[PDB]
Amino acid sequence: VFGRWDETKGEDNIDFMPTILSRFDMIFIVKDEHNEERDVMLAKHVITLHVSALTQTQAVEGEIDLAKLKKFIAYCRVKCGPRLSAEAAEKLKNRYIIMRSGARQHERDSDRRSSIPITVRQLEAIVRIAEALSKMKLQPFATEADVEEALRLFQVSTLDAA
Amino acid sequence: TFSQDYVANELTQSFFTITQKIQKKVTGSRNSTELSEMFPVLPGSHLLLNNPALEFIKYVCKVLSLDTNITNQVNKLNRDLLRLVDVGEFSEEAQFRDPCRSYVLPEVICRSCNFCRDLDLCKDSSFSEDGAVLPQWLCSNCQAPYDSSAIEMTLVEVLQKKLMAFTLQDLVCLKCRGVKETSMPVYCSCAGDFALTIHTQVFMEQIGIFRNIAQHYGMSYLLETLEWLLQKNP
Amino acid sequence: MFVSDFRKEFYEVVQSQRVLLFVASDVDALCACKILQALFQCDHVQYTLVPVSGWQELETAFLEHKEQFHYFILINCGANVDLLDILQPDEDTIFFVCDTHRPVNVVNVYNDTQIKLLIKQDDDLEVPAYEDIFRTMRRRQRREWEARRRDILFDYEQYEYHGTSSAMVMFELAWMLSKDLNDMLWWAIVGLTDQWVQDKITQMKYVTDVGVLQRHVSRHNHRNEDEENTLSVDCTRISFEYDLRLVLYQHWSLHDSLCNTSYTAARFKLWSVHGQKRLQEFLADMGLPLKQVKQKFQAMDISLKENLREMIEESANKFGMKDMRVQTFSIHFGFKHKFLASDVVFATMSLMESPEKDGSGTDHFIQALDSLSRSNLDKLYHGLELAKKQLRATQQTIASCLCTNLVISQGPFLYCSLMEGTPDVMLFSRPASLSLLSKHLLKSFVCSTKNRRCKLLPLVMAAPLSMEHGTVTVVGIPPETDSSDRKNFFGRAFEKAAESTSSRMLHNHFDLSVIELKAEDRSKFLDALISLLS
Amino acid sequence: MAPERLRSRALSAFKLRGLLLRGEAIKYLTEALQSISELELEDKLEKIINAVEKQPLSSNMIERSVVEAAVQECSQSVDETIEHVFNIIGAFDIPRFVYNSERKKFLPLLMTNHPAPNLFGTPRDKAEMFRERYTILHQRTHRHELFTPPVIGSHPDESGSKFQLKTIETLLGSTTKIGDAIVLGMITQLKEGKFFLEDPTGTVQLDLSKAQFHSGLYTEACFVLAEGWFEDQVFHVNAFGFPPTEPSSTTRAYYGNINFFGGPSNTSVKTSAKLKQLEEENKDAMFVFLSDVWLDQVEVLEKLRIMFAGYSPAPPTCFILCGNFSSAPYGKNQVQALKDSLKTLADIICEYPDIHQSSRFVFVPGPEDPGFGSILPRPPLAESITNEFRQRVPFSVFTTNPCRIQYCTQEITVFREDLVNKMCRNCVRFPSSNLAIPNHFVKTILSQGHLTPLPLYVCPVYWAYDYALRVYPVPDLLVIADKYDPFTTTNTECLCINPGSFPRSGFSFKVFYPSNKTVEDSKLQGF
Amino acid sequence: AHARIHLRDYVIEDDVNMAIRVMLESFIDTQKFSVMRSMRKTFARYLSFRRDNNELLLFILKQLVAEQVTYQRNVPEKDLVDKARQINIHNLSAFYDSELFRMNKFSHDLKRKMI
Repeated sequence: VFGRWDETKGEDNIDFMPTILSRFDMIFIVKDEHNEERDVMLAKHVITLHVSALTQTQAVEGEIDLAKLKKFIAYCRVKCGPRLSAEAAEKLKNRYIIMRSGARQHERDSDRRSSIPITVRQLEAIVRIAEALSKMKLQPFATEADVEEALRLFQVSTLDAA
Repeated sequence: TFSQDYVANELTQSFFTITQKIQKKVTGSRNSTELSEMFPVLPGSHLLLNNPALEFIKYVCKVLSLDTNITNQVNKLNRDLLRLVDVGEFSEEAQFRDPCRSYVLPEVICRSCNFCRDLDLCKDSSFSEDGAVLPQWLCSNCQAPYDSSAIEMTLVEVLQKKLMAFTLQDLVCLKCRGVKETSMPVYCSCAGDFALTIHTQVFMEQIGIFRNIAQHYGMSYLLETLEWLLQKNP
Repeated sequence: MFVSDFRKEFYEVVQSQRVLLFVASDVDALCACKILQALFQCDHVQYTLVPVSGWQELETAFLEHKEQFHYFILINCGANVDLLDILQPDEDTIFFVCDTHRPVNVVNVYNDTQIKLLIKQDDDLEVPAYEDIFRTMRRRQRREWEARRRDILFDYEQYEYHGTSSAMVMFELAWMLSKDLNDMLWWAIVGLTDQWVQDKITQMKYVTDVGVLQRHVSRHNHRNEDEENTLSVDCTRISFEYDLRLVLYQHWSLHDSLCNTSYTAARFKLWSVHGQKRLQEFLADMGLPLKQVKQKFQAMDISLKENLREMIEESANKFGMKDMRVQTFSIHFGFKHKFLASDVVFATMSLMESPEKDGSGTDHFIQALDSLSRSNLDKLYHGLELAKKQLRATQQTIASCLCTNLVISQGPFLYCSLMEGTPDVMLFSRPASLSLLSKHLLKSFVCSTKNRRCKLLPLVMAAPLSMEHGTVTVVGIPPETDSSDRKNFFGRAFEKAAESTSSRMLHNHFDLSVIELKAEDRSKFLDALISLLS
Repeated sequence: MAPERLRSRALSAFKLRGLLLRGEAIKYLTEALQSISELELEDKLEKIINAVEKQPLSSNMIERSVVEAAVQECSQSVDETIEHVFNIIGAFDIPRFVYNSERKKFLPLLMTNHPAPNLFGTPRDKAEMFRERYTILHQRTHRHELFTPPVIGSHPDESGSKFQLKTIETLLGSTTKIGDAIVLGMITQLKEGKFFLEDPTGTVQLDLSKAQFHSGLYTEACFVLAEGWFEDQVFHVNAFGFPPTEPSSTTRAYYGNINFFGGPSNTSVKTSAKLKQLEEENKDAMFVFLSDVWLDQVEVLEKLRIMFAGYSPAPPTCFILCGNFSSAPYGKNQVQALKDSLKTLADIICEYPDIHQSSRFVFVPGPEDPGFGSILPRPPLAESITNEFRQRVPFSVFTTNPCRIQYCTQEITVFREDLVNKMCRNCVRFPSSNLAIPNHFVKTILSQGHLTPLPLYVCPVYWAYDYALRVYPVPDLLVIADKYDPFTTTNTECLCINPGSFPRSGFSFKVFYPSNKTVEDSKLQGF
Repeated sequence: AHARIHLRDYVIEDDVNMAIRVMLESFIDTQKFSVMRSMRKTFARYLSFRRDNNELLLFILKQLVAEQVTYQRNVPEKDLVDKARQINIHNLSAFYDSELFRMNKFSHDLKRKMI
C-alpha cells in the first residue's frame, strides 16, 4: 500500500480483502533486503547477464530448457493425478491444527484481525501443493516428505501472515 | 600540515620510478618458478602473495593512507601505480589485508619477576631467533624467557577448552535470529534453517595459526593433537 | 626413410599384424583414417584407433600401448620431429608416418630401420645430403664443418609448410590395391579440400591436385555408367564442379553466405556499417531480389539459380573480385542429399572444434569421424548447423577486433589478442579454430587498411587458454599476398624468442607455429620477437 | 598335458560360469594348475570358481589378486585363522547404519545418501543425535507388547486391552481430556520445576505431581513412556516409566544377522561356522578389568607386581586399563610422568615369556589423561606416549573409551566416563535408594540403550559420532568402570559390572571368564 | 547511450565512467544540505570520478626522454604512444591538451611527431 513494505505499518500494508486473500494458496510477501555481499553478488550477476547477450545462446548444465519444461509440465498434468497417503494426511492434519491455534492466538494477542486468514482453503492449499510435488515425480501418492516440503513452503506464507 | 602535499609530489616521482625498477627486475628474475615462491614465510603468514610490486605498492600506500588524513594523493598514487602494474582498482587483489595473522596469549606470568604480560606468537621474526625464540619471548619487566614446554601445553589446553565451546555451542535460526530452544527440531518455529554460533572456519583459521606456530617452533606434541583434529575433518 | 612403394613395403607388411593408428585432429587426418579403416576392415586387419590432439597425449598413448603393438601408423603427426627422441621406442618397433607437415626431420629421413615415411618423393622436398649433417688443422676443419652444418640445417628447418594430402596418399594406396570405393575417393577429395579451406597449400598445388582427382572421378563415373546406362538414385555420384567460393551457400541463404564467407566479407567490409550498402549494390547489379537473396537457397525461385554461378562471376569481375569461381567437387546420392566438398569440410571441422563443454575433445573427434560415413547423415547435418554458428561467430569476432583496433602493427608483424570473457573466446580457444580465425582476420585487415605497408605484414594472434594454469595460445600466420607460397617461419621464431628469454613455452600442437605460453611471459616473448624479426 | 590345453579349459570353465579373466590372472591360473591331472581338472576348476564367487566382485572381469586369493582360500587358512578369536574395536571404528522408517530396516551408511561423520559436526548432526536416539527407542518399543491391536483382531480375540502409543502432535484438540493415553518422549526441564516432554513432532509441559514412577533413574534427557491425559495446554501424568528393553536374540530375529557390533565379519561373530567351531576349543580364555590404575604413582606399580605374582598361574588373555591414569593431572608434569611409568610397566612385564607373549595389554583413556578432554568418545592419548611401550610389548593397544571387544563367541563393551552419581543427583522426582541403586542404574542404561542417557552439557559428545555410544543390540557384557563402588548384576541375559575405584574399594579388581560365561567377585586386600 | 553518442560500435570504459558519474552525481543531488557534502567526499574519495590521469603519461614521457638523452649523450611521440597503448591509459589526447607537459616544456605535432 505504501510502495515498500515499511515494516512498522504491519497489516496496514494490505488493502486486499480477506475474501480474495483466502483464495490464494501462497502469499509471498517479498522484501528487498539490503545486504552488502548480496548486493555485490547480485550486481555481478546482472552485469554478467547483460555482458553475455552475444554468446550465441549456448546450452547449460543442470537445468531444463523452457521449451522442454513446458512439454514436461503438460505431460505430467495430463498423465498424473496423485493423492495423499494416510500417514501423510495425519501429519498434515496435526500440523494444520497447530497452525490454526497459532493464528488464533496471534490475532488474540494483537486484538486485531490479520489481513491473511488461515482457513480450510489453506488446508486444501497445502494438500494441493503436496500433490503438485508428487506430480513432478509422477508418483500416484504423496508422501510425508512431500507434505513436509509443502508445509515448509506454506510456512513462508504463514510467516507472511504472522 | 601543508608539507604532506610536497612529499606526496616527491613520492609521485620517486614511487613511480622505484616501482618500475622493482617490476622490471623481479619479473626478469629467471630463477622464479612462481613469483608467489618469492615471498618469505613466518608463523603469521596466510596470504597468497603473488606479484611483489603489487604487494609493495599496497603496503606503502597503506602506511601513507594512515599517516595522514589527506588520503587524496595516496588514492591518486594507488590509481596511478596499480594502472602501471595493469591491475584493476576495486579488485580483491588490490585491497590491503594484514599479512600477519596476529595471535596473542594474554597475561603470561614470569617467575623471574612476578610480572604478567601479553605475548604474540605469530608476530616475531622466527628466522632471526629460531634458537632464541624463548629469550625473544621475554617478560617485559626483565629479559627472562617464557618456555616452549609450558607454552605448548598451554596451547593444547586452549585447543581443548575451545573445542569444548564449539561442541556445546548454541544454534541460531537464520531468518529470526533467536537461539534454538530444544534439541529435536531440524527447522525453527518458522521455516528457517539453523546455523552455527561458532562457525567452523573460525576454528580452521585458529588451528592454522596454531599449526604454523607449532611448525616454526617445533612443538611436536601440539602437532600430534592438531594432526588428529585436522584428520577427523571434511 | 621414404617408403618407395606403399603396397609392397607398408601395406603388405602391416596386413599380417596388429596395428595402432594414432590420428591427429584435423579433417585430412580423419579422411585418411577413414580410407585406411576401410582397407583394414576389408582385409580383417585387427587394428586399434586412438585419437591424439597433441604431442603429450601422443606420448601418453604410446606409453600405454607400446607393450602390445609393434606396428604404429601416425596420421598427420610425427614427420616434423625426431620421433625416436620423442617416444623413446624399443629397438624393434616400426613407425609408419603419413603426414603432410614439412620439412621432414632429418633424423626421420635418414633413419633406415624404424621410421618409415609414407610421403611422396615428388613432393616439395629438398633434404640436405647425409654427409653435410652427420658423421690442429684436422679439428679446425671439423669445427668448420660443424659451423657449415648449423648454417645448412637452419636453412633447411626454417620454413614450415604442408605437402600432399594424407587422404590422397591413402587413396593412391587404395587405388594400387584396387579396393578404391567411391566413398574413398570422396574422402580423398575432402582431405584435399580441407587443405585448401585451411590455406595450407598454394592455389597452384591445389589446382594440380584437383587435376589429379578429376581423372579418378571420371574413372569412377564410368565404372558402371555412361550417357545411356545409368544407376539407381541410391548410388553415390561424384561430379567435378567449377562452383562458387561462397561457404555453405546451398544450405542457408545466399545473403548469409555472402555475409559469412571470408572473401566477400573482407572485400565488402561488412564489419563496417558502410559495407552492407556495398553488398546491396552488388546484389542490385546482379538483379537478385533481396527477398529471394535472404530466403533459403533450396526455397529460392528456380528461375534465379540455373545461371547464378556465371552471374556471380560476371558481376564479381566488374566489382574487382576476379576469382569468385573455384575448381571443386560435389557428391549426390538419393533424391535430396547434395554436398560440396567445402560443405563436408566445414561440417566435420565444426564437429571437431565444437564449443560444447559436455563430453571431451576426443568425443568431438568421434562425432566428426562418424559424420564422414553416410550411415550418420544426421551427424553431418548437425555439423552443418554447427558450421553456420561457427562462421557467424568468426565474423562477429573479426568485427570486434577491427572495430576496437586490437590489431596493432608491432613493426615486423601485426599483433592481436583475444580477451578473457569476451564473446565466443571459448569457441576460439582451440588452436585449429584460432588459426582459422587469425587467417580470416588477416584477410579482413588487409582489405580494411589503406596503408601499403600494412598489407604485407604477417600476423601473430594470442587468445586465453588456461586459468587453472594461466596460459595463452599463440599462433603465427604468414602474409596474405596472392604471391605468397604459404610458408611461415614462426615455428622457429617462437622457439628462438622463447630460448632467448627463457620463457615458459609449451609446444604441444603438431604445428610448430602454434604454442602455449604462460600469460606473464608474453611481454618479453613479444619483445624478443620484435628484436628477432628486426 | 599341453599348457595351451590347460589355458583353454580354465578359460572355458570361467566363461561358462559367466566370468572373464584378466591376462595376468589367466597366466597365474595356467601356471598354478600345472600339477593337476586330467582326471580331476574340472573338479579343481569348479572348486576355484566357487571360491572366486565367494568374494564381493564388482565386475564380471576378474583381477589377478582375486584368483590368487581364491587359490589361497582353496589351500591355506581354509579351516581357521588364529586372530579371529579376540579383537579390539575403537569407538571411531564402529560402522554406521541408518534406520529407514518406510522400509523398517537398518541400511548401511554406504547405501543411504547420508553424509559421512566428521568431528566438526554440522547443525543437522546435533539434531540427528537426539532424533536417532528417539528413532531407535521408537522402533524397539513398537515391536514389544505395545504392538498393533491387530487390525484383524476382532473383539472376542483381543478381548483384553493393549497399549497404543501417541505422539505429542496428536493430543491437541478433540483428543483433550481423554481418559488414558501414553506418549513416548524425552523428559527435560525448561527451568527448575518446569518439566516438559519432547518428541520429533513437538513439545508439551508436564504435570507429573500425581505420577506413579516405575522405579528407575529418570534424569534429564531420558526417554520415557508418560501415561496420562492432555488438558489446559498441559499433559497430566498418571504413570511414568522407561520404554521396555529387547534382547539381542529378538533383535536378530527381526533384523537378520547384521553386524551391528563391529569387526571385520559381515555377519555377527556368533552366527558363523568358523567362530562357532573355534569356541569349542577356546575354553581357557580370561580377561581382567581394572580402573583408577594410577600408575603415575609407583604404589600402583607395586600393585601390578603383586597382580603378576598372583595371576602368573593361568595367564590372562588380556588386561583392561580403564584410563584416568593420572592421580596428579596438574599440568605438563603428568605427560612425562605417564611416559616414564608406562616405560616401567613395559620393563616389568618383559620379565616373563608367557604373559608377555599371550596377554593383550589394552589401554582406554578417560578424563584424567593427556590429550583430548572429557569429550566423547574419548580418543587415544598421544602416540609419543605409547610408542616405547608398543615397540617392546607388541601385544598391546592404545585405543578409545568407550571400546568394544569381540570375543570368538561373545561381545563386550568397556566404558568409564563416569555417570552413576550424575544419574543419582538429577532424577526428576527422586532416585531409588539402598542396594537397589546399581540395579536401577543398569535398568536405566539398558532401557535407554545409550552409554550417555543424559544431556550434552552434562556429558559432551562429538555430534556426528554419537552412534558409537549405542548399547543396541545389547552386548553380552557391559563394563561401566565408574569411580563408584564395584558391582555385578544382570538384566535381559546381559552381564553388567563395575570393577570400581580399586584404590578406594579395598583393592577389588575383577576377572571374567568368557568361555565359562562367569566372573569372580574378588577382593585383593588379602594378597 | 554515450557510446551511441560517440557512434562507437562497442562500449568502452569512457562510456562506463560517464554513466558512473551521472548516477553518482544525481544520487548526491537527492540528499539534504549537510548530508550532501559528506556524501560527496564519500563517493568521490572511494568511488570513481575519473577526471583525468596526466601524471602517468607525464613521467612516461620524462622516463623516455631521460633514456633517450642517456642513449645519445655518452620518433619520441611514437615511443610515447607505444607505451601509452601498452599501459591501460589510452586516452592520450587529454594529456596533450593538459598543462602538465606544457609547463615542463614539452610539445607535440602530428606531422613531425617530436616531443
